[PDB]
Amino acid sequence: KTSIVAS
Repeated sequence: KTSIVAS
């Protein structure tokens, strides 16, 4: 699965 970026 794809990482979630920092927001």
